[PDB]
Amino acid sequence: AVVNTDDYVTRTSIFYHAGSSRLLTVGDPYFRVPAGGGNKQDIPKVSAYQYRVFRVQLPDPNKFGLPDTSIYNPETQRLVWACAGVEIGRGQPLGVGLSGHPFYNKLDDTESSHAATSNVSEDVRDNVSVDYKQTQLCILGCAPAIGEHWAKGTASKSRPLSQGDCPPLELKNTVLEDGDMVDTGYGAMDFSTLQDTKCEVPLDICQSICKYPDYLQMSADPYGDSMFFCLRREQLFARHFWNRAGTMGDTVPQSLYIKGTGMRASPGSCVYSPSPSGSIVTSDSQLFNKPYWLHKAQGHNNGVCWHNQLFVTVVDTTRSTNLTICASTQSPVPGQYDATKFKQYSRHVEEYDLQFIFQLCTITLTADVMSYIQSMNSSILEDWNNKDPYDKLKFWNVDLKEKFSLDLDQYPLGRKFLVQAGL
Amino acid sequence: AVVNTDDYVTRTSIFYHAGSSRLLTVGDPYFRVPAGGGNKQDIPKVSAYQYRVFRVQLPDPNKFGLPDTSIYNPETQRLVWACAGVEIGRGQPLGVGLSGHPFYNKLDDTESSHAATSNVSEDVRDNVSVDYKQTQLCILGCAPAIGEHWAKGTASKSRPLSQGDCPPLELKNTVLEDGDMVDTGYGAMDFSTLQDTKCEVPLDICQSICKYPDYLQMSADPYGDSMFFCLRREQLFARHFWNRAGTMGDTVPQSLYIKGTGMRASPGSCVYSPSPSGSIVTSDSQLFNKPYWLHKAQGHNNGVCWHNQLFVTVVDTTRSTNLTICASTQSPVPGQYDATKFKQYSRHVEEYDLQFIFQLCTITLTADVMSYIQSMNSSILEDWNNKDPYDKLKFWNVDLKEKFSLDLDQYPLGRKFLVQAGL
Amino acid sequence: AVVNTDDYVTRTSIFYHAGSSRLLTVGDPYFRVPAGGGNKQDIPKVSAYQYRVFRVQLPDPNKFGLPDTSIYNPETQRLVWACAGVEIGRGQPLGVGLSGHPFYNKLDDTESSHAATSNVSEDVRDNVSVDYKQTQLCILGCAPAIGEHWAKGTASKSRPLSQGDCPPLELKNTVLEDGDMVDTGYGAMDFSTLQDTKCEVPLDICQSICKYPDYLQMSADPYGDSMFFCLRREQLFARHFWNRAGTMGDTVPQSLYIKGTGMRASPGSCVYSPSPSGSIVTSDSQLFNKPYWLHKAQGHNNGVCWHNQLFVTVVDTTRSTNLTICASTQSPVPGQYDATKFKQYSRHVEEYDLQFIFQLCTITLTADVMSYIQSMNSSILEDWNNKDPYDKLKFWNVDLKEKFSLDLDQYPLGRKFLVQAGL
Amino acid sequence: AVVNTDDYVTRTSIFYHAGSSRLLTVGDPYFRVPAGGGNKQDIPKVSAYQYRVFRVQLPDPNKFGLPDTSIYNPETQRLVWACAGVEIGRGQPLGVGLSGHPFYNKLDDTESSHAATSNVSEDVRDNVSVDYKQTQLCILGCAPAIGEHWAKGTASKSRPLSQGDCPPLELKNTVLEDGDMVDTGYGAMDFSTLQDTKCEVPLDICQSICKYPDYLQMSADPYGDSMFFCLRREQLFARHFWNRAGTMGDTVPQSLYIKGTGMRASPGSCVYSPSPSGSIVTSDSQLFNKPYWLHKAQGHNNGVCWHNQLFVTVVDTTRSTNLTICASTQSPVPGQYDATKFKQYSRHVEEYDLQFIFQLCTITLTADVMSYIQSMNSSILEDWNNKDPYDKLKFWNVDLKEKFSLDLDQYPLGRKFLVQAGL
Repeated sequence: AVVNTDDYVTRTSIFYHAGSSRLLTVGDPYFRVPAGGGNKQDIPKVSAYQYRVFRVQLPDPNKFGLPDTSIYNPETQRLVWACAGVEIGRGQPLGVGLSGHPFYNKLDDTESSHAATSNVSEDVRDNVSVDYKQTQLCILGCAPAIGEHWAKGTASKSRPLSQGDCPPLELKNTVLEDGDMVDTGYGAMDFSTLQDTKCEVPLDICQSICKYPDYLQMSADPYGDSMFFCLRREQLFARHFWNRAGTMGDTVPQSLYIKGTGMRASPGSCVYSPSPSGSIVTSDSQLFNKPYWLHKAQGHNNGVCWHNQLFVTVVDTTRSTNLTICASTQSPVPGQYDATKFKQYSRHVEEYDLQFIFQLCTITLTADVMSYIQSMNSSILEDWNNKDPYDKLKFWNVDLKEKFSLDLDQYPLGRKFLVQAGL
Repeated sequence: AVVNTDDYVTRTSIFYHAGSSRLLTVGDPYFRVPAGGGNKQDIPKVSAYQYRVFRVQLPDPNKFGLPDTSIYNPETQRLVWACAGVEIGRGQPLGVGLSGHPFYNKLDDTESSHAATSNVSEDVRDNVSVDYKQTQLCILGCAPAIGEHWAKGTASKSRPLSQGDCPPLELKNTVLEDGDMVDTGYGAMDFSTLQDTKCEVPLDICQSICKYPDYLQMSADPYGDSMFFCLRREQLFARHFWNRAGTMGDTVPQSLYIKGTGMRASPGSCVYSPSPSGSIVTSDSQLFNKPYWLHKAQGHNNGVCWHNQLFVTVVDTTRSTNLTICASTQSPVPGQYDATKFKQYSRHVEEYDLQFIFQLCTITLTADVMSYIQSMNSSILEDWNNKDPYDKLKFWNVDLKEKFSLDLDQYPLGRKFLVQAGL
Repeated sequence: AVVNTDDYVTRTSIFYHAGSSRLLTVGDPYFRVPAGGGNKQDIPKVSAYQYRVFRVQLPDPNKFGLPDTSIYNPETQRLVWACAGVEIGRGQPLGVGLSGHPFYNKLDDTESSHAATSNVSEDVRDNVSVDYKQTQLCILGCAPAIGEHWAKGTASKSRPLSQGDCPPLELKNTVLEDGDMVDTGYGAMDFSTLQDTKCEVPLDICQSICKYPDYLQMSADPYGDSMFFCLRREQLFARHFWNRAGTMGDTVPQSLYIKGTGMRASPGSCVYSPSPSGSIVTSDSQLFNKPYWLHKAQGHNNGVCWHNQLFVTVVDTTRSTNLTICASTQSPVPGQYDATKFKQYSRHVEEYDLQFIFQLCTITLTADVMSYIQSMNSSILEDWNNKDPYDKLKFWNVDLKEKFSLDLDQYPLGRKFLVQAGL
Repeated sequence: AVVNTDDYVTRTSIFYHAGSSRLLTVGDPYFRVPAGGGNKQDIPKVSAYQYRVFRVQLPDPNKFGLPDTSIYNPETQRLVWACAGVEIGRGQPLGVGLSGHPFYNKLDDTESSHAATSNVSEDVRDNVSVDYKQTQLCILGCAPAIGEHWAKGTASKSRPLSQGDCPPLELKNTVLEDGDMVDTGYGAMDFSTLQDTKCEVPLDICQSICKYPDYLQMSADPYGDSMFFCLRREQLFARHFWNRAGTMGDTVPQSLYIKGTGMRASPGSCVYSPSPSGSIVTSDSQLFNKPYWLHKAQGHNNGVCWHNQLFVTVVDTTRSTNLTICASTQSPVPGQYDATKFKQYSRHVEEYDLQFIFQLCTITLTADVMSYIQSMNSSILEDWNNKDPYDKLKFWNVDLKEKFSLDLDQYPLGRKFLVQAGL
């Protein structure tokens, strides 16, 4: 049996505030631009449609200088940091931005085509763009969060798969790392392994894997270190309705229609998919830039930051305006306009700021307490006397060991916290 | 340690009302028209998409005639104005207006073009207009507010930049001055220096700089003189999707598609940008014409107007109707219509009215108090016994020195203030 | 010093109800049809986009017969009616209607034209219609309400203005009379004097003045007789984006673009203006048909109806369905359809009903009281012992001298008033 | 003086529940199909846009069997039924459905026609449809509700009207009977007499009369029997904008425009009308399927059902899906598709269910009581000891005489009724 941390973790009345300076990043919104071809050094893929996963490093409160080192007895107890308040701050202005593909596989308009449409002869790909579904989410935990997505199932050795037949889908769980993409409205899947074409969705996801947090799985998590705070708000609508070019894998039953003559004798493409679009983006339904205080978590772990770590996963597509930058080829910049004589670039910016209020806690080490903590996560006891299990995954590392302060009064979130408290 | 003003600044029970008469201004909404053409004396650029910054000049409460000069002792103390209520009034009726450019760089409609598109030949710029993002914001402080935008980063000496290459962006902090443009939906940047074409965005920001208030930075500001009241509401959505004409700066990765034959053998314009548009503008979500009382500021300055100044920054696009004015060339105005024979003009108007309720305040000057005010901002002690740090910036000056009154009962916000106070 | 009427006006516990029968009016919605050409007597211009100013004549309470004439002493006091309850009842069903111009000066669609466009040769005017911005407002006072609008400023003698040049605008206050146009979405101005074309806006405002209540000025009014109850709610959005034909007044600066060759060598029309449209009209946001009780007015006059007058200003575009009526030229009405053989008419209807609850009040005339009422409005004392200052202006006159009743229980608003009262 | 029924009618603690089984009806949505042409017996016109007026027949509480007939004294007093709760249940799923006309008189698109339009030659009428305005209303009383609508005013003898001229409109009051049409967006008028064309509006109101509840008249009604419970919710917007073909009746003033040359020398159609459309229909705004309890009526009659009758008026366009039914001409249904070989039909269904809770009441007959009931409606006293005054009008007759039950516990509305009562 797993137990509420309030049972073995005593809270003190000591609170510190801690905050990243100003995280910022800019890059190409669609893909990375390999280093120095034009100008030195790689241009990262910075998209508004990708998870930002910050791994916040807290100072180990045991090897740390307390206001008073007579809060506990270093002989029978240890110290943990407990999260009590957060505010993901967000930088640029609200905005919208498109994503597109030079050869999007769009047969024709099946929304209300004037009449029939083109021949399914051969390359009828068109250049299209689309504003993706709108999403905002934010998760906190002392272990990275989990997402799910569909992938191409492992080919059975008993029944092999002839090339061209449709593979079986399998749901995969995986850790959400900084930089993975979100569901933009074409589902959470592995586009790179499930669509051979490379042209069924916009360039920024075309060869990527769109994951969606596996809320179900993380709620069930027995310990709940995965998420102890969860905020989500998404919305979207079908803007346009389209056909997919190609031969039909699954043949349309004959019992569902009546044959015609000519090109109407046999059914056309029946694989539809609409372009998504989130509608209005408004500051009414802004989820961030407000402080939220977590008083009692959902899971058994009540915001206790084991290992003095804390993961912050964020998705915010409400600020996705893509800057268009164009320079000319000629130096003097001729009084005569010539398209060719200008180079067009696209860049996306992202600006966060993280703020927190952490509460000092004590853990009294006794027989069963240690045996429990033993079962739960042996490494916990180990650091209190190395190889980290997250050393393979990408995260945006934010070190806050040199950032804790005791006068909450001097910081925004801190003053906010002091109000909410009474004094 | 910075301290709350409520520690060293005593509040009296004296309240004054004060108010600009009626500020008004009219002009061309897209650019200024200089001295000459048929009109003597220059016509200003008056658009809704520009910050209005008012520098409100308050009377020096020391050199002032009190209703009783026995509220303080002019030997040990000094007087300061604290702000306690505001109402920014707005004048014309709600409405909407367009911004266009004669030669917008719009390649083609990548939302759902009927089919393929025109040739990347050479001059395909079209005349387009767009209703910008809708924004309302308002900020008060006793120091001008700060804004942020992207600019062309300084060219390194170690590694110069071949012409044509895309430059590095750099976020710049800058004071918001009356007249700067706001984010209209194509992001906050310096379009004059980042887009060589001069045809990427509407005439009115085409050669300008769109700043957005740096809310993050201002909150973090230690003294909190930049803003001690903040109100914002923006909203927008993507109306149309378009390509940008020109050669692509960053080349589209080969692994992101499959080649075709002919014009489909190489990828088209991959730099997308949608025309923005704030949707319905309704009185329901109006932010102004309502009195708001500031009881406890967010930062450590609690609405103390040091130097008997106060800056009111404001953006409000909810009333951007542009009047169309046309005069004929002939005097009798012939009964035969002929386009050429009429001259079309475009004008915009803007009407504000500021009202405040100020509370008289005392500072007892003590050793530490002065050494504190000293460290905070020496000039404050100076004026109690010149060159102003803001004489280089543009502001709309509103002088209120001859407008303070004691009978609040005589004025709208005044009577409203009395209610809220109970009596 | 101006004073709250509560200080010199005592309230009784006597309440009367009063209501117009059922005001009603039908007419052509775009312009007046000169008397008797086809059929005897003028057809008035009845539109939903014109203000309706009702001048309600209440009985003189002094020369009136009270339930008990011992409520006051006619030797030291006088009687005034205080408003305490209103219900502007609206008749027809909610609906929408268009307004257009046979020759709207709409160059071309700068929203997203397929491409380039027609030639600025000559008369390209097309027949367009449009649903105006949606507005609902209601103002009570004992004086007509004030409107603002932009007019052609007076031509200076020192600096005359060459024909063709753009005149200067001047904001003009005026009284709002029954029948003036409201802002329909093209701004509040005098189209007849500012647009020589007579084809910039739809027929019904084409040659008229659109005014907008000058809320700013009325709140500032010292006595507050202009409006002591105010309800507004407007909303609208840009449906289409257009050019204006004509030659450009202000020349587009060269630094705002790059010249091209051919038609692209010289910028086209840069005078844009969108067709407005109020979106959905729903009963959810209906302002009227609901009783509103004024408990404490905004200004100093707390709904005291001096002169036993009360002006009711109302704009309501939520009900603007224009009936289409067509009669044939032939009597038998042939079984063969022929356009020319039918005449098409357009008629708009308007149905009001005003209800009120009034409270009898007494003013004890003493020295100062009289000298005050004297300064305020000398004519107040004169009627208590002629030429009316409003006899030039047009109002919808509603006589209610024969309509006050004491048994509020017998009328809708009355009963409602009784409920709110407790009993 | 009229008096609140609560003064002369005493309420018992007896309650009954009563409910129509399940009203149902199907038919052609646009017009009735005369009897047995193809298959025996008329196919009614059942549309979602017509009023359903249920005339609920109650049992006579006097000639009834009571649970105890010593509730009153049959010699001095009588029994009446008072309504105390209602629920109008609605059957099918929510949905939207069109109405059109094979020859709609729509000249051309005046919203934003690409350029100049077709020739006003002859017959340019087009097959259009339209989703009507969305309305929901409901009214209860113990007399039929009253509706208003515009009609062709009676032609004066003094000034006869030459054929072709526009007649005068008159507002007519009339009993809303089951089957009359509601305002669908083209106003409340008698289209059959005011539009000679027979093609200015959809087939289903084209030759009919659209009525709109006269809520003003009904409130004012002294006794209040017409409506003692009222619920409405409507909404709509203008989808498209159109011209009307025909010769203009009223000629457009010359001072409202400037002549052009050719086809622009003379104004075209200036009679505009938009096609209505109720926007989204959702279950959030649903009016019905909820119980509403009437605790105190608006008028003087407080739910008393004189004559043991009760009229339910209802309009609900939220469920207007019209089923499309097609059968083939051939028996086997060949596997080659041929349009002509199938017959298309259109059928609309409507499913209601009426539930009430009635309260038994007593009237003690005294002198004034009778004389009052005598003045109010003599016939009330008559039945307590024939020709009904509503024998000419159409209603949907719901006989509940055999449906009253004492154990509210056993029926839905009854259980809800108990809850609201406490026990």
